[PDB]
Amino acid sequence: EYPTVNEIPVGEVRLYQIADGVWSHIATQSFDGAVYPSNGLIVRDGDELLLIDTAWGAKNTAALLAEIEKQIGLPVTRAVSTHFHDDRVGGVDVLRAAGVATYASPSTRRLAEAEGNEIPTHSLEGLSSSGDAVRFGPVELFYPGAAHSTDNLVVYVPSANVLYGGCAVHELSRTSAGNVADADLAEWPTSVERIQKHYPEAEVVIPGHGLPGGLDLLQHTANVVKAHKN
Ligand SMILES: [Zn+2]
Ligand SMILES: [Zn+2]
Repeated sequence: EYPTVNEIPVGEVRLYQIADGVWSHIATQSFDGAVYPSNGLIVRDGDELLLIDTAWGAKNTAALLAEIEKQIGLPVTRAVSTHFHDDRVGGVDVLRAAGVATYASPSTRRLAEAEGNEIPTHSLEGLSSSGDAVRFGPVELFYPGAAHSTDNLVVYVPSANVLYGGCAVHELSRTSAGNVADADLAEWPTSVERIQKHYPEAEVVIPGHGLPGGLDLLQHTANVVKAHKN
């Protein structure tokens, strides 16, 4: 019963319960001639909520805040964008206007600024080298190395063993390597194995786009990325 694009009308958001106090969020957007779904995370942070990633644009993001208040009813206080593309930072201006403090690595902030994308307000220290990990309330943030982008982060919720892979991780039904315009195809395989090694206890794995799975998504991602390289 995971929401798909055919079930989501233009500008609307669905929420999907992943575990106690962990939801994904799902919306759709026009991109490169097609309609794409994409995912984000919501994690209970004591009496508040922590948001991971926008819902891909200002409209979608506004709809996301309203859907949260309707379904959950605890305030969104902080948001983390896991890389610089619009499916992760587009809507940051709406979040800021809503009283949400926005965060990203310095590398993500640099790259977003240079692209003309929206720019999270605050810098996350402690993530600049591959294998670096920091706590951020109810989650761990991990920089596995360049892959889908050079700045890509992954997120682990240790209380639920949920691994959120963002666009560095592909869903099973994806056969290509996605948008590789800003990708490091050479390094991706190493970054993926670094994720496998750091999170062997993961039960749910959520890709940047499409259906959740388990640890198999990481091996699938490795395969798909190799297939592209010839
Ligand atoms: Zn991206
Ligand atoms: Zn993406």
